[PDB]
Amino acid sequence: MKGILGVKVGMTRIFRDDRAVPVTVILAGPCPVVQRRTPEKDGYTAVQLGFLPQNPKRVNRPLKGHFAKAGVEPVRILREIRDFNPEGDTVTVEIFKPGERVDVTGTSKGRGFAGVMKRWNFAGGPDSHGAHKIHRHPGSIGNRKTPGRVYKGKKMAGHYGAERVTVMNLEVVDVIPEENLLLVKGAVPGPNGGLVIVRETKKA
Amino acid sequence: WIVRINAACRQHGLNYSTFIHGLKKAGIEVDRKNLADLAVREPQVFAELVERAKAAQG
Amino acid sequence: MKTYVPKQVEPRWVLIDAEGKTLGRLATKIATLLRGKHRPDWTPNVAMGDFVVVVNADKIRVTGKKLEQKIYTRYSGYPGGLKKIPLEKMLATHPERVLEHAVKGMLPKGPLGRRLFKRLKVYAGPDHPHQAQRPEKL
Amino acid sequence: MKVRASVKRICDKCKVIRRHGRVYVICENPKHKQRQG
Amino acid sequence: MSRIGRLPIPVPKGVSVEVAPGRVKVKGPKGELEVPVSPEMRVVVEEGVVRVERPSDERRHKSLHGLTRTLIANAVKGVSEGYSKELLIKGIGYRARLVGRALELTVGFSHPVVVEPPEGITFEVPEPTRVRVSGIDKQKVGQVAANIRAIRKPSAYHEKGIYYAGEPVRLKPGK
RNA sequence: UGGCACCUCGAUGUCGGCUCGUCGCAUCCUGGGGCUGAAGAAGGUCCCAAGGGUUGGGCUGUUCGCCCAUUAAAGCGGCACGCGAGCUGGGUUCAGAACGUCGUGAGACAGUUCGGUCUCUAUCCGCCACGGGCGCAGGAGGCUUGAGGGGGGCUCUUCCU
RNA sequence: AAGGGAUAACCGCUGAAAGCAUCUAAGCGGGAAGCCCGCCCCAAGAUGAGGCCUCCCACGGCGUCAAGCCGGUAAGGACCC
Ligand SMILES: [Mg+2]
Ligand SMILES: [Mg+2]
Ligand SMILES: [Mg+2]
Ligand SMILES: [Mg+2]
Ligand SMILES: [Mg+2]
Ligand SMILES: [Mg+2]
Ligand SMILES: [Mg+2]
Ligand SMILES: [Mg+2]
Ligand SMILES: [Mg+2]
Ligand SMILES: [Mg+2]
Ligand SMILES: [Mg+2]
Ligand SMILES: [Mg+2]
Ligand SMILES: [Mg+2]
Ligand SMILES: [Mg+2]
Ligand SMILES: [Mg+2]
Ligand SMILES: [Mg+2]
Ligand SMILES: [Mg+2]
Ligand SMILES: [Mg+2]
Ligand SMILES: [Mg+2]
Ligand SMILES: [Mg+2]
Ligand SMILES: [Mg+2]
Ligand SMILES: [Mg+2]
Ligand SMILES: [Mg+2]
Ligand SMILES: [Mg+2]
Ligand SMILES: [Mg+2]
Ligand SMILES: [Mg+2]
Ligand SMILES: [Mg+2]
Ligand SMILES: [Mg+2]
Ligand SMILES: [Mg+2]
Ligand SMILES: [Mg+2]
Ligand SMILES: [Mg+2]
Ligand SMILES: [Mg+2]
Ligand SMILES: [Mg+2]
Ligand SMILES: [Mg+2]
Ligand SMILES: [Zn+2]
Repeated sequence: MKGILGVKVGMTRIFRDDRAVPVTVILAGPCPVVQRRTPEKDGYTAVQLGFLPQNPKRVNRPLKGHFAKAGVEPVRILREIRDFNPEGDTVTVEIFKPGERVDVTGTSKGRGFAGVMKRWNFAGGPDSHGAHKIHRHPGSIGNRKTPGRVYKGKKMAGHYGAERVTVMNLEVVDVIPEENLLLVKGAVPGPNGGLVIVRETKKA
Repeated sequence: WIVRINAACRQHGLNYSTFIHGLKKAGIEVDRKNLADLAVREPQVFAELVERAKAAQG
Repeated sequence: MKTYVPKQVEPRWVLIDAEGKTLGRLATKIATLLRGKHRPDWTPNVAMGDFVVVVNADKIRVTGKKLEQKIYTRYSGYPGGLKKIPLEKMLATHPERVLEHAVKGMLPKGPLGRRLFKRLKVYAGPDHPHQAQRPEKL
Repeated sequence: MKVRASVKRICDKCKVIRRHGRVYVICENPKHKQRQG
Repeated sequence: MSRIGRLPIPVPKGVSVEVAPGRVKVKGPKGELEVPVSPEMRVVVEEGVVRVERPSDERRHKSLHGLTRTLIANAVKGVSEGYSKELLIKGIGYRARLVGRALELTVGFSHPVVVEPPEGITFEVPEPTRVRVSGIDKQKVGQVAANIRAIRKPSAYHEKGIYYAGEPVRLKPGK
């Protein structure tokens, strides 16, 4: 199960032989590994990567002080990529091949305290025809005496977005070796600058 | 008191219903369930009360 | 006030073997050992029901057509969430929840018996990290 | 036939088999087999 | 009345029957088998024959006597290749050619069915119009023959099915 | 539809629609199977199965019901004939007025028609989200397994065979 | 979803009771958009409070003694922009 740390840098169109492909260029550069798990130590046996460089003065040293591999500590979240196993130095893009289906797991855009019509795609009341204040309200939220209480998960307003979102079955278009970039087929979760992990899709 | 007497007499080889049947028939109504403090405090004589109660089954 | 003081000292350790002994009938002497019926110094408010570890939580014998038919119940507050799990699934994986639910259904329900559920460890081994000295009783 | 509450032996070569708790009745011709339910 | 087990075993080419204190293992000139036995009922391993003995008379001692004997009686002739178990196929253009052991066959589908045999099952194919399933144990042959039945269902107003001996009692035509 | 009149007359807002759902199967389809008066397709009936769907319109205030075009289907019910501290007021259960009938008349009709005030502030439970304190038996920075819980759990057409 | 297990209706194999027969009384199977697995996030307030790596740590005074009598301080955290 191949995977990588990446960051969205924007999206555009590429041109194939006949059809244009809505690619997302994504910067999954050289990722230093810092720690390997073990079945005899923790069991689940994952591998811990970290990707983007940090100057050694903003660190606080429970973090500064990892051993020989990746002495220069990275910035972002040291993600473990779930039974992937590299050789030991770094993970480049050439682990991936063009024509493979890759999963992208990132962090989507939080819309704030988003509404119920924008959040759960309701319909609401009409604008005309006497409607007092129902133009964006959800409406009825239950029943009278039996059952009484409102059920759990009634799909009302709250914090829509800003959660870890996985978009799946993305085919690899092109690989850029000199800057270590990837070109997925659109619809990556996350903004311009949102870190993702890119695994292998199954879909066997 | 029934839980203390039934708890203390059980490891001697007889439960509460076996224990009281010797006391009501043998004329040795002494315990009367207020005397659980020999089954708790000093059991070397309450064990002798078990010795007097186990022979009074017939 | 007459001197009926329990004088609580030294909670002890008893492990119970479950090779071929049936549940229920096992869980009643586990119930009286977790309660404290074996001790003559009884007072029902202080927890004197001693530390009991049960070994060999696997292959507990059940009688009749109860395996595959005795279905447990675990409710979620979400609507439609009534996950029905059979006894053969409860013995295929997670064997400890059968005995923990059997002792939980027999202990008292207040903050005393809720504390008594802490004093009952379940292990399908035979191995357990309680390693001072463990006398076995049946 | 099919699932009925009463079970009777049409065309006397029926065999009555109690399998898995409930009663089936079978023959050579499968248009006379019955389940009680 | 004759309860199965009131008449003895005796077997020429006298295969070995051992104790196996809860079960029965039978070793023969071809293969070994396995018969589970209820521990309360006692089958004994004397010279020549294999005796069977039940304690009492209830709904388990009267049927397990006969179950326990008869499942040995299958394993008596089982380990000496006493099962032919033909499967003759009908059809206008149906046949069954064999490549190794996975028996593919044309049963009118858009692809020839590849039958994957289990361990110890021999697909002897002398003819394109009839095959036969051989092995050691009777359960292992009858189960796989039932799997051959699981592809094509016979007696659907005409031919092109299997019958285990050949028995068209199909039903009336529909014109 | 009824019968009863047991809490409710210091009042528990009544029909219908919009939004929002949830549950049962005695299943409308999709998924399996038996029988057939099942040659194949399309069918009829019955058993298991509620996981997901169950259209867009015209008519009337309508639930229901009748038609147009489709689909595989436009299921039956409960949740105070779900839902007015969410909304609508078209009908009915207000005062105006008129029509037909009854009544000498005042007026009345479970007969018809036009119009007719729908009540800013959430205390507690519930729910959607986000927090403070403390705990996690030395104090912190990270990584992460998962006891458990929800989402999705569809389906049609064309071609080869 | 592709795939795995146990399955409902249904189809079985072997086989006595009941020398025959039988899907069942012992067992072994096949068998659904159904159930549990599997995908994704929530999640150790899972007090049952998990696991791993790294940094710091004896007195600096004294009880009802290693703070559970207190003042600064290491790693760190907090205030402010
Ligand atoms: Mg934002
Ligand atoms: Mg709108
Ligand atoms: Mg308005
Ligand atoms: Mg208004
Ligand atoms: Mg309630
Ligand atoms: Mg649901
Ligand atoms: Mg009524
Ligand atoms: Mg009255
Ligand atoms: Mg009042
Ligand atoms: Mg009212
Ligand atoms: Mg009213
Ligand atoms: Mg049904
Ligand atoms: Mg019906
Ligand atoms: Mg069907
Ligand atoms: Mg047909
Ligand atoms: Mg449902
Ligand atoms: Mg539904
Ligand atoms: Mg309403
Ligand atoms: Mg109101
Ligand atoms: Mg209301
Ligand atoms: Mg109105
Ligand atoms: Mg109006
Ligand atoms: Mg008027
Ligand atoms: Mg206002
Ligand atoms: Mg509030
Ligand atoms: Mg908090
Ligand atoms: Mg997590
Ligand atoms: Mg889980
Ligand atoms: Mg919980
Ligand atoms: Mg689930
Ligand atoms: Mg037969
Ligand atoms: Mg069966
Ligand atoms: Mg089965
Ligand atoms: Mg299966
Ligand atoms: Zn018949």
